[PDB]
Amino acid sequence: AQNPNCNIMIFHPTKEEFNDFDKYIAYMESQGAHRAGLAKIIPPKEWKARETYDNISEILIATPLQQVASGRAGVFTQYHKKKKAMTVGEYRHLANSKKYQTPPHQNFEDLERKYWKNRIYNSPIYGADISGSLFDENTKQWNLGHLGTIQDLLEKECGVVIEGVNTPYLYFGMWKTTFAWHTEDMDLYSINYLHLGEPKTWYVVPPEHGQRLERLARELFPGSSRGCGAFLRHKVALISPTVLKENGIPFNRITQEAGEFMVTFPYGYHAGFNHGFNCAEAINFATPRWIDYGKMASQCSCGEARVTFSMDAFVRILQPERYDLWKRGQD
Ligand SMILES: O=C(O)CNC(=O)C(=O)O
Ligand SMILES: [Mg+2]
Ligand code: NI
Ligand SMILES: [Zn+2]
Repeated sequence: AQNPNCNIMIFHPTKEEFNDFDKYIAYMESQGAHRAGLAKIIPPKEWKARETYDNISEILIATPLQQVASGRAGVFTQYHKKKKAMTVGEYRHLANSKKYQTPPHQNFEDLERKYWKNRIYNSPIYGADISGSLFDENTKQWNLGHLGTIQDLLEKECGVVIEGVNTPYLYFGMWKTTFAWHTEDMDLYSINYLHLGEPKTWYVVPPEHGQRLERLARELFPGSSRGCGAFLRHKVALISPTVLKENGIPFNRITQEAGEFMVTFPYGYHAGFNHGFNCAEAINFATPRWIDYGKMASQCSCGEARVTFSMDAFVRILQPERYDLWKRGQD
């Protein structure tokens, strides 16, 4: 069995290997990458996403989200308070202001320590989930707006034609902006490209151990767990590495820098934080190996998780027994 300790693997494809996206995902899996839940892909030196980032300031963040924490430093929830619209140029200035800028630090480890110590005492503002793309239309390799769609994959594998579309999303971050512990909708893959700016630190639980994280989460968030049998789908709970280690939960960590891709694998729980002003682009995708994970994915039916139009067909076709209850939660 490849990668039996479930370590995060890092890949350096050549320009030739960067042509066929599906083939390279399958290659990574042949080497055991999926066992970690997360892999890093460093593009060949010949590749670029676009020519420059000098002309992005007029992009609108229609609903910036202020991430307000409750709990203790290693075990907290966050809620998202909606703020007035602002442009990327206004948001970058805000990120760099004395109130929100990254503190002086020695290295990534020192900054990680400061994050876990101090996150709860601040409320950073995240420009998340903005439909759009920063890949040049002429970039033919690993262009996240030109991937094969999940609807087409389900059709190729299972024969059923379904409605829905699959497009990328932009994330504009600042120091302390946080992504809570989650797997993807329908336990899909995700791919994330850090276009510019400061790093993003990730934490991940191997898919084979995801239920250990869930059991801890039910212990640590007992009211939430009573409210919903899949409350991590709400994407609001944080647990620190120190707490994970105290409770024996298997995980790994890695820092992504500008110019790097990360791939999350089906049912790989992940969480993390941004180091300073940055911009990422991400999208969900599927492969043939995903289908069995989609069929078994948990679902939130309490009303909180509320998701895209395109998840309807996935539930309807892969999970017909669950469909009626899930759809009630949507309405
Ligand atoms: O970058 C973020 O805020 C969150 N991204 C992801 O969870 C992802 O790419 O799957
Ligand atoms: Mg612009
Ligand atoms: Ni994710
Ligand atoms: Zn729920």
